[PDB]
Amino acid sequence: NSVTVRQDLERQLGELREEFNALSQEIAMSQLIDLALLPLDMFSMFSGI
Amino acid sequence: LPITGSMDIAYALTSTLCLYYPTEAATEINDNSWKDTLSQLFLTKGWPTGSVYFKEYTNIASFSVDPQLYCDYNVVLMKYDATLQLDMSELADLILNEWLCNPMDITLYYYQQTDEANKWISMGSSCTIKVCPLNTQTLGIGCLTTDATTFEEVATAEKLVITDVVDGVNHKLDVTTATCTIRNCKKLGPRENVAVIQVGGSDILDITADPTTAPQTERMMRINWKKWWQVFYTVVDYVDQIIQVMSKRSRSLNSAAFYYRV
Amino acid sequence: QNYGINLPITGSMDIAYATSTLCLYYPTEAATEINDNSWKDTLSQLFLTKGWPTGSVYFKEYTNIASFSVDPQLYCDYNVVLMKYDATLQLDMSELADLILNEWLCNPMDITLYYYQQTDEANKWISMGSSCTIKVCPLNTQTLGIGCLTTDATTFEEVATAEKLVITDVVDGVNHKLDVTTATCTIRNCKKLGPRENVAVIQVGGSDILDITADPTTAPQTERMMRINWKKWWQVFYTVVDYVDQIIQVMSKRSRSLNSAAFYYRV
Amino acid sequence: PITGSMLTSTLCLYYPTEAATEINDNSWKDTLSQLFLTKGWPTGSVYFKEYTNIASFSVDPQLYCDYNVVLMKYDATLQLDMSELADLILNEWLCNPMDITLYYYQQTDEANKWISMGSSCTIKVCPLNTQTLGIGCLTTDATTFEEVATAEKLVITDVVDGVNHKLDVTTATCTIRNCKKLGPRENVAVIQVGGSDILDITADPTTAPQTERMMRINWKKWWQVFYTVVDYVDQIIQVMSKRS
Amino acid sequence: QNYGINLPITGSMDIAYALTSTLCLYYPTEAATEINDNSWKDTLSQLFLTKGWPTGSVYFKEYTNIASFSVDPQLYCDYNVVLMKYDATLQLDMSELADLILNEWLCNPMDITLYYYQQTDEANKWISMGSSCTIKVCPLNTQTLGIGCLTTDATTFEEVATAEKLVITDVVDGVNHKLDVTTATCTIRNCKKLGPRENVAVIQVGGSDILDITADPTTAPQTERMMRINWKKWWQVFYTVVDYVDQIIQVMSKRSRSLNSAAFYYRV
Ligand SMILES: [Ca+2]
Ligand SMILES: [Ca+2]
Ligand SMILES: [Ca+2]
Ligand SMILES: [Ca+2]
Ligand SMILES: [Ca+2]
Ligand SMILES: [Ca+2]
Ligand SMILES: [Ca+2]
Ligand SMILES: [Ca+2]
Ligand SMILES: [Ca+2]
Ligand SMILES: [Ca+2]
Ligand SMILES: [Ca+2]
Ligand SMILES: [Ca+2]
Repeated sequence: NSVTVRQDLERQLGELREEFNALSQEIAMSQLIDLALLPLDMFSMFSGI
Repeated sequence: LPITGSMDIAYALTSTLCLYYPTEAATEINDNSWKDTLSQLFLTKGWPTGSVYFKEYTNIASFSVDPQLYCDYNVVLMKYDATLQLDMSELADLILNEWLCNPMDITLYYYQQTDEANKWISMGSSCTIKVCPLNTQTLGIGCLTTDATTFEEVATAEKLVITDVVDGVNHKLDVTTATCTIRNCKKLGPRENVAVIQVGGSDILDITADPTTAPQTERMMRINWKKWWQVFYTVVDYVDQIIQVMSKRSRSLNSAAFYYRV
Repeated sequence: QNYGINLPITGSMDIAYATSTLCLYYPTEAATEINDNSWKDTLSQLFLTKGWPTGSVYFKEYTNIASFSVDPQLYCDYNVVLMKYDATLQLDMSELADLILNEWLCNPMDITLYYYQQTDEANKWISMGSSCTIKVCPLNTQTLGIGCLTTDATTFEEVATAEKLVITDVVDGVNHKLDVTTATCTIRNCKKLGPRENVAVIQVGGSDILDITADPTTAPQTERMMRINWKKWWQVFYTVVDYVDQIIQVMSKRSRSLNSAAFYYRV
Repeated sequence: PITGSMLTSTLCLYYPTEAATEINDNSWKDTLSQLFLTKGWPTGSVYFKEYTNIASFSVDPQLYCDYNVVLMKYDATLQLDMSELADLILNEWLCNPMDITLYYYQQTDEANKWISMGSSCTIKVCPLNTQTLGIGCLTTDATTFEEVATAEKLVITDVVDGVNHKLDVTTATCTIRNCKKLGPRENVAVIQVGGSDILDITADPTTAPQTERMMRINWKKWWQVFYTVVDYVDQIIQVMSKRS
Repeated sequence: QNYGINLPITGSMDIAYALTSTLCLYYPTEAATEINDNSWKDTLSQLFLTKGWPTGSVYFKEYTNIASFSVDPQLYCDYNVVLMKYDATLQLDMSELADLILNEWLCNPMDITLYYYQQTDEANKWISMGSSCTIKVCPLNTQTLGIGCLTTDATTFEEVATAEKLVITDVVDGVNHKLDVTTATCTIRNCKKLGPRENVAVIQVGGSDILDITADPTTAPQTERMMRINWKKWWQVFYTVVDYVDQIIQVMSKRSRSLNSAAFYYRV
């Protein structure tokens, strides 16, 4: 029982993309190759998100 | 396309100038043939008769309503008033820069600003803009989308406004459309056609909404003055330098308009 | 122990390498003009888009530059101070900007007993309080006043009157007797250490008038001193929110001090 | 052609009457002399000149000193006067007489200006075409001459180069000279007491240079101003060269 | 010279390497009242000079009560020794004061009328000081609805302090709270315990050793700077302090934060 709670504003997409690109530093080649070999599917992709 | 040059090779009358000035300048000069006198002096400097066009505006605010710069080179003598710093900065940002503008229909759609180069430019007799930010579910933040009295006011009976709101959030606008029109304008770059000469106080034009930058381009000049005759003699005598400061428009094409060309 | 400050760092010229808090100090004029109960909540929501999580942006309100200059406090990692230009308060703005933007190390100054002298160009006397009235009498090598009897304060040369914040600079290497009104004022002997990247100043209105150096031959305009033309406080706040990225990029939070005081006190 | 391999000076301080009136001390000159002595200036080397106003100071300012420091109190209504005075005392000028009653004058190049001083200088100019007839004015009738100054203690008039002019200066209380700006005068430095950093010492509109000899300080007490000057005298001197 | 970085420090285990400071002594008004001598500060200064402290280096600060002293205990001094009198009914007050003056706290502001607050770590507390603090908290579930309390009505909030001059609140970590501090008199800050403050030592003059400066109930560390003595005469207490100043200083150390090598590490 209260006035509708406005959902929080999410983020600016430009800066979101900037941070996402900046995350590329924390990537290990061998482990990334293993993750690429593992076939991500509708379950595996979204299970741990 | 690529333009290849050389860094060792030695490489060894058709333009119009427009002087925009306030009414009080002519009022003080008080000589019905002062424009003809200035034309002859420009001729002495090397400008054929009729190549210089004199335009009179009454005020900065009035001139700011859809400025119409129609020469190959334009020089705007803008007087200074300590209560009009933002108005002068807005006018300088409008004319010294090139804007790609599209129409905005506030009464139907919501709008947002894509990036730092995009703003809302409102012009008319009286612009009273109020804004209300919205969230993902189209509910106002700090305002009620239906009651415009709660909106946040960013202008008040302004002849010219260059409004900049937070990017990436929808807004609902309550700009008075009867006496004002608002457009979504993206700044492309510099308009080299026009130079501004502030005839007055300090150098205060901030033509960048970014708070960290207030660049002073070569086309933003300043002169102290006590006689408009002296101001105009200065402009005529140093016309060569002003033209060297300016450059011809590089804009490919835009809406057609009248021009004063040869 | 010393974080190895004495050791060197060798970096290469080729190898590719590729919750902070934000305080906003503003005058009461801004709140009055905004005239909204939840404008702080609105600005918090808008900052959330620029990436500052809720609970990280705080808004401090001060009645005037004069009042805010009375022992200003720096609370957040990034402190942005909006200063309203007033043509009659240029020196007050300069003094406040110097105090906040530059780090200071101050020692107590018991004036009823001791003569004091400025040592180098980095030393000043910073006095703060409700009303700081300072009269200085320089002394020659014999401890006699120069143009002022030591015993009588009416002959002392006034330097400040009923000022909230004073940064007094006198001739270095000469003793002074100060008849400072200690009832409502506290005066300390300070030294300027260096810039404080924690704090940035945004001046609304005006014509770029801020000298943050005692030296008259230098009026540096650092990257943290900014100016904007203004006619609506909503427009000013939207500008700050929309460009918080640039302001933070120009600032640096490593200067965050343990205490909120504008100066480091040493007894 | 010089080839290279890769305590004896006087200082003058020019202050307005307002400073002395505020200080309200009879021996402040002696106090500042002793302070300068501590700073390293032998007694008898620092002089203090007073001027009523910027307007009155602009009437033939004489700066006899190895180093000159002019404290100029800012006023928003007098920006042009401040700029004129600053240009006149910060640049070297080679001047020649002008006899408006006998000759028509023109300005050869960008360095040529007309500098006029006196109790009250009202200058009116009539440009003449190649045929020696007024443009927008009548040579016989001076009421049609265009007015470039009015009751000014100092004026630096610039007119279009290469056109003859007939002048109607009020020579009864003014004197006008044809001057050329040879360059900078490093002997003089100006400190602007308060203001907004507004000084255009170049007649060109595209240039408003801020040389090192032009300084500005925020102020609220003239004693603080003078103490600042004394304390940082070394920097002020280093900012300017030496000559008398 | 390389401030702000952490370069490894290398030293040898087989090499032999064959006054200027300032001391501040905080005591209650009861001590001065019992001593009943005007020149007692001068006498202690002379005795400290005998022990090796140049005159003018020993400051004597007087506080009326533990409760009053707890309100912003500013100790700016190379070495600080606080003689606090034990009271059986003030164990938590003594512990709070000791924690505040013996640990380093990095504090951020708290505007409880705009934000809910959660403590993210075991080192994060809410420290509130002032004339009268009355903290009342309402934990909120993931819907921002109070748990056992009503977000709209404060009277249903759960009270964790009442007219406290100083209090260090510790709520369950990771859960949002709505606070109802009496900000009209008391200010609350979100503080994080950086570590020990070597500048300050506290001597409890009275009952047993009850101070614990750790919120964790499983540990009640008794560090070097927490000392305890029995007493019947304040003159005897001060004589003990003067005579064993060397031991006290050796137990203490210069404040790490104020060392000129802490620049860009939360001081100088
Ligand atoms: Ca509203
Ligand atoms: Ca406008
Ligand atoms: Ca924007
Ligand atoms: Ca005196
Ligand atoms: Ca002040
Ligand atoms: Ca000094
Ligand atoms: Ca003049
Ligand atoms: Ca005429
Ligand atoms: Ca000329
Ligand atoms: Ca307590
Ligand atoms: Ca309950
Ligand atoms: Ca906890």
